[PDB]
Order: sequence, then C-alpha cells, then structure tokens
Amino acid sequence: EEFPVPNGFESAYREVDGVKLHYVKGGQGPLVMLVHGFGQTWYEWHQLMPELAKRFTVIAPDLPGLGQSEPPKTGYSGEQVAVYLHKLARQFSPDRPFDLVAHDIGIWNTYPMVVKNQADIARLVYMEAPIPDARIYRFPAFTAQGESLVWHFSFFAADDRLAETLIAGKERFFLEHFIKSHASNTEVFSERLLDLYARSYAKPHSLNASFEYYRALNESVRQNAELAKTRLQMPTMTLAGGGHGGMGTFQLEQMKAYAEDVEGHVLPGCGHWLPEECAAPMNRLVIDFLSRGR
Amino acid sequence: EEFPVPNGFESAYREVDGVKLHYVKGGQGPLVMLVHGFGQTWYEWHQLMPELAKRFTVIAPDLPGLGQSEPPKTGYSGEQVAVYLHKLARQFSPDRPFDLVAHDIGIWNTYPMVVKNQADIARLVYMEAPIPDARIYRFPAFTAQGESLVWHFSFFAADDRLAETLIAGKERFFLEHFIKSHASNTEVFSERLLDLYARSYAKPHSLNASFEYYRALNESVRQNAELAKTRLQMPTMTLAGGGHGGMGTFQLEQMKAYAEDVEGHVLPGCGHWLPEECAAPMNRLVIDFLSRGR
Amino acid sequence: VQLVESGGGLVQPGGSLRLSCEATGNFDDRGIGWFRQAPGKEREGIACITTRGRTHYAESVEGRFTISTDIANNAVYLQMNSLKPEDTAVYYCAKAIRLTTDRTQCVAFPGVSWGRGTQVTVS
Amino acid sequence: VQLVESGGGLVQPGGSLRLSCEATGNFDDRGIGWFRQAPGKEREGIACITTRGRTHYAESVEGRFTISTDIANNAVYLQMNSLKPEDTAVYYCAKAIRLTTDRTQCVAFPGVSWGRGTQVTV
Repeated sequence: EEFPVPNGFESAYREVDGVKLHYVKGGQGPLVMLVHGFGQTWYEWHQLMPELAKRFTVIAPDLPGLGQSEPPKTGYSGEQVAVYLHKLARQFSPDRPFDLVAHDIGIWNTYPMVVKNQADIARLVYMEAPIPDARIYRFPAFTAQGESLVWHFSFFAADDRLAETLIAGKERFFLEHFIKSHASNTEVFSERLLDLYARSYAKPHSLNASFEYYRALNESVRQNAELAKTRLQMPTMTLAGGGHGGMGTFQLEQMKAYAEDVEGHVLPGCGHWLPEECAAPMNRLVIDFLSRGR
Repeated sequence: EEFPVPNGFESAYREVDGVKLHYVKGGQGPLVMLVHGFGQTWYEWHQLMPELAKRFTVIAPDLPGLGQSEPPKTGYSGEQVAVYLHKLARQFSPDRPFDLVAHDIGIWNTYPMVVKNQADIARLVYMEAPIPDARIYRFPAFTAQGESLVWHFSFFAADDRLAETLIAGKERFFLEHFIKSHASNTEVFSERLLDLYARSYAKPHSLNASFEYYRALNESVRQNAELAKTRLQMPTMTLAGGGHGGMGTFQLEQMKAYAEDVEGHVLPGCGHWLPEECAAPMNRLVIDFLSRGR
Repeated sequence: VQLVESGGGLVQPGGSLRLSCEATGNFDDRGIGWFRQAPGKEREGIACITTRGRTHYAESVEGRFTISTDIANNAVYLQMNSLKPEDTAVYYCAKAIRLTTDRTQCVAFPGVSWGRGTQVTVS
Repeated sequence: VQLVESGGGLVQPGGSLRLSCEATGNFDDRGIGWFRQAPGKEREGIACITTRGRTHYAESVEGRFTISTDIANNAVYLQMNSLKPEDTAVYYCAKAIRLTTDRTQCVAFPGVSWGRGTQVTV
C-alpha cells in the first residue's frame, strides 16, 4: 500500500484480461471513474473522491504498470490500455452508463474507450493533456523562457531505454524537477507527497512502464486518426491550467475538433497538476459538472 | 593529450583575456580557423587539417571549457565566447583577414565575431546548426518517427543542473545515443572514437561547460536580434546533412536572412556529423570554396 | 459540402416558415446548427442540436424558433414563428458545436465549408 | 521600401539606358539587385552586386548590362547597352542575394517590399 486510503474507501484488485489492476473505491450510486496521469497514481484524486462519494460510486484505478497495477499484457498504446479500463468500469456498472474524469496520459488511455462505446459514457471530464493526434507535433522543442512544456515526449520515447538508464537511481531528483517545471503552485508539493510519488514510480517495472506510454504515443496518434472520424456525443468538459506549466487555451481548442458538446475552463495561476495546485476550484468545477441536472 | 595530433602539427596553449585556450596548429600561409561543436573537440577536424595545411595555416581551438581549454571567465553567450576566439585568431593573423569554418555550436560562438569584425573575415563556412535566432523556437518537440532533432535544447537548458545530474556517471552511454540519433552513417563512430570523445567531455568542468552554452542560448538569441541588422558581407558557404539527423534545407534557408553572398549544399545520406560521416565530399567542398580564385 | 438547406422564402412580419437541413450521405453525426448571415453583419449561430438532443438558441430567436432532428428523413428542421424584419438574412446549416465558456453559444465546427444557403426575407 | 528606381524610358533596338536605384536612407548594406517583370511573365533577377563588389548577371543580359555601386551618391546603376524588344519590362531594384546552389542566380531578400519600379520599353 503506497498511499493513504481515505476514510470510507477500500483498496482492492480485479483481474481484467489476465492483468491484476489495483483501484480504490468508495461511495454509492452511479459510477464515476477517475484516471490519473504520468508521475502520479490514483492518489492525486484523494481530495476529490470523498466529495464525489456523497453522490456517486467512485473508482480510481492505477494505470497498468503504475502504482500497484500489473503491466499490460497486450501493449501500451491508447487502444490497448483502454480495453483494460473499460472492462474494469463495466464490472461495476454493467447496466448503466458511467462518468469519466481523466488527467494527463489518463486521457490517452481512455479516449479510445470513450469514442468506441459512447452509449456507456454519461459525462466526460478531460484535463491537462492533448488527446494524441498530429497537434502534438506542433509543440515547440524550446522557448524564449527556457525549457518547453513537452520536450519530455522525445526524452521518454527515445530508443535504447535512454530515459530509464539516465533516471534510474535519481528518481526523486527527476520527478521533483518535472513536477515543479510543470507547476505554478510549488507549495502544495511537500517533502512527504514528493517522497510518496517518487517511491511508487521508482519501482523498476513502474519506471519502465511510465515511458512505454510514451513509446506508444505515435501508435496512439495513428489509432486516433481513425477513431476521431466519429465526434464525441456525451457532454464534455475540459480543464486546463492557465499559469506556468499548464496547457492554457490548447485544451479547449483541441476539443473543438472532437466534442459535439463541450464546456471549457482555464484556471488562472494553476499549472499542470490541477487536483493538487488548485484543488478547491477544480473540485467545485468537477462536482458541479457531474451534478447539474441530476 | 586527449586526441592524437597529426604529424606536422603542434598542440599548444595561449592565454586570451585570462583564459588559457588549447589549439592545434599547422601549415603555412593565410589563416583558417576551424571551430568544433558540442560532444566533440578540435579532433573532428583531424582529417581536413592536413589537406588544408598544404595551402593554409590551420588553427583548431577547443571551445572554452571543452577539450583542453579553460572555462570562459565572462560567460557562455555567443558574444562573450566570440571575444576569446576572435583574439586567438588575431594573435596569428593580426594584419590580414582570415577564413572561418565552424560546425554546430561553433557557429553560435563565432557569429558575433564575424558580424562585428567583417573586414577580418575573408570567407566563411558554417555547417549543421542554426544561428541562434527566433527560428529555434519553431523546431518541434516531437515527431511522428520518434525523438526530434533538438529536444536537447530544453534538456541542456533546464535549471537545477538537470542534465549534468542525470548524465554524470553515464557519459559514454548518453554521448553514444546522442551521436547515433543525429547520424545517418552510424558505423564511422568506432568504439575508440566514441571512447575518445566520451572521456573528453566527461571531465566535470567540461560536462558543465557543455550545457552552459545551452543555458546561454536565449541570451545569444537576444544578442543576435541586434547584431543581424548588418548582413554578412564575406562569401559564405553553408553545408547540411540531408539524411537522418541533419538540418537539411533549413541551413541555407536561414542563411538567406543573413548573408549577401551565400553558397549552399545538402549532402545526401549524411546526418549531423559531416566531418566524420561524409569526410571525403565535405573536405572536397571546404577545400574548393577556400581555394577558388586564389 | 454535405448539408443542403431549403425552405426559405418571402414572409410577411408575424408569419411562419420551416427551414430544413438535409443530409447528403451518412447521418451518424447529427450535431448540427443553423446560422444566419445578414448582408451587412457577419454570420451568427442561432440554434443548434446535438446528436443526443440538447438544444441551444441565441437570445434573439429564443422562444420563436424550434430546431429539431428527424432521424428517419436525415434532416434537421428550423421552425421559425413570429418572424420580423430583422430575421431577414441568408440561413446556413453546418456541423456545429454547443460550446460553453462563460455562456453557451452555437459555433461552427472548425474548418467547415459552407454551402448555398437558403434566403429568408421578412417585409 | 528604401530603394527608389528611376532612369527608364522608351528606346529603340540598339539603344542604351542607365537605370538608377537610389537609397532613401542608410547605405551600409549595398547588396542590391536588379529585377525585371514582363507583363505576363514571372519576376526575374537579372543583375546583382554585393557590398564587397561581386557581380553576377543573368545569362539573358550578360555582356550587355553592367551593374555598379556609387557609394558617394547612395545609388546602384544598371548600365543597359544594346537594348532589344526582349528587354521590354518593368524594372525593380531591391535588397538581394548572390545565391549559389548548382548555379548562381540573383534572388530577392526574403520578404522585401517591392516599390514602384521604372518602365523600360523597346
């Protein structure tokens, strides 16, 4: 057990297509799944989950290979990993549609599930990452202020396990720089939180898994070139950070190419790590979006 | 001595504004200075130098902090470093103009010298890197085939000594990946050649000095926005590798914004490391450009 | 283009008119809006419907126009009642987005190519 | 637009002209070229000189035209000897590049503002 489980929640595992997936579940009612992104685990949702649980059954899986979940047996591309996450959600909501909230590469691993099974999805929240498509080839390698937002795409995807080799042994050094490079609010990342995240992803198979999601990114882009011929039909909300390290207006502008029904918000002075940097206003937005009209 | 000096050449030192610069000199006649780039030293010129020494006095310095040269005292920006290289060349050709051949960040560290002292330059050869200007903010962070050409701008420029901390101890491993990922012809880099370059830049002060050129890259951009209001007046030749790892058409296209008199060539099937990947055709082009009409 | 307008004409103020927007091929994506362009101003989104059925109306047509989707006949209709001189414009239908920022509006899907349109004149 | 063309006119075959390209301000950058454009045909660079004095001529006009720089008067001249009906077009001067790839040509500097030019009719 890597992270504190909130009161009222359990920690559990389910096997899905031969892969043992760790998740954290609590609450009662219609299902909401929350999928974390790179450098983190289910724990980033730990302040949202109690609030959502008042009204929904909340499930927060660890991505395959990260946290306490086994690596995938098929592959790391978006379409393959979405199979694991879709089957997991559906174990818990076989008869009714469920809600999905995703952050960072959580988006990469849920988009194919969402687009191919639209009737299963009631509402969708995506924050702080591009859906894999050709727009990621337009991000700069370098800026007039220093390092750019996503130069790590090339670092993590490079051959000869370049990223693993250079980071092994120095995991906490790297993760703290990566988190703070992408943050506006550095305060909320205490020594304890940084340590907990560094321990999890420093597990040799978890460090490797992290980068496989990137080594599959170009394959995801190809997959989504075909899937994106069908627009998303469920009400959708995008959240992006407006401060240093966030995606700004890019999150909504991209989603105008995907969603029939999109609401967008840019949170001022917040970076990439929305649940931690700007917990209160992000929680308010997500709670209100999933509760309106219900 | 870090690299085999070819016979008829001498390895020597010279203090310039309090900094002790190492260089290799040989031949007789008008001066030609050859300025190497990142991951390498004077040695990359070791096959062109004997051919040029038949007609020219050839001097091949190691950049401040690199090879067997002391770090600079002023700083690592282009205008600062170029004062060192300009005074070095004038100590050997104080009364006549000289020729300049530069590769990679050797372009960065000589463009200010060239544009401010145009009458000291007879002919100019630049290869395989952008002059630092706003076009560098336009290179992609990632491509559909994997890692992009210059994501390492952000890697090397990052705060907290990010690149030194990760690469230290694994200097041979990284440099081999870097070289091979910017080459078409990967076999000209023998295990001994790789070992020679890896040993040289693994020196702690040389590792640090490597990335300080990149941490000064934004300052160089701001310097060149001023300096580039005067076009280059000396006959200029640009060279670029047209294969994997090379700059392709970008080299000449940029130079069209700088030079009144420019000759451009793209060597098919050659990557970044033109002196070693495509020695014959490269040497032939340099030797011909500097010899025509004399 | 792949949505064709029809139904426009000359009506007297206070009269009614039903415009239709017909699919030329596949009709899986029914997130469609109605846009009007006056000869002086610039094109404006006035009503849209998503495939799941959510509608939005611009304030200037709220309560007077009705957008609906007829799946059987691959069409989207725009029922216009209590017409007035201002409603005079060229009416276009295109693939649309129900976009909420600080308010909800109908916007065109990026990069759509517009078609002939259908002319509505109230006087 | 910092270069103004003058000196054109109507001439008969065999005649001669001198075109003047005059700078409107600073004249430190004297890498300047002469371009002509026939009514329907494309724009073509025919002659350029660099600040250091290096000339290049288009094959269609070489041997007949001379380009020179008058530093003292801040101008570049196009001495046109032995004009012909083929030489009838509008003539423009601009900041230029002596550009060598597999051959040498005169091309305009990226994104120059083309001025009025001067008409040359034969």
